[PDB]
Amino acid sequence: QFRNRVINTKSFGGQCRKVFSGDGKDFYRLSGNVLSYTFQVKINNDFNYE
Amino acid sequence: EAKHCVRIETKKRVAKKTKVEHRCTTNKLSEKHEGSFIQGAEKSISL
Repeated sequence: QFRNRVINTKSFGGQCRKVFSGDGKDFYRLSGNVLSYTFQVKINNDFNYE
Repeated sequence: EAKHCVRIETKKRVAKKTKVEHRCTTNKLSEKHEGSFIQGAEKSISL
């Protein structure tokens, strides 16, 4: 299970680090220290009829 | 269908005596064996 908040994910460090989500068609502000955050999509589907 | 049907008769005279008999034993049988079995499967996988 995921437990409680350990890391501050929103310390912007005074940077204006915009990313355009592309997906979601909006701009989001990343924290100054996150190594990456990206929005390419994957989908997986499996059917088993029997 | 199976049948065994037999008729016997006899007269004898000396006084007279007679006997006559008929038997007919029979069988009929039918069996019907109707049956069906359909089966199937589908995998689908997409990425």
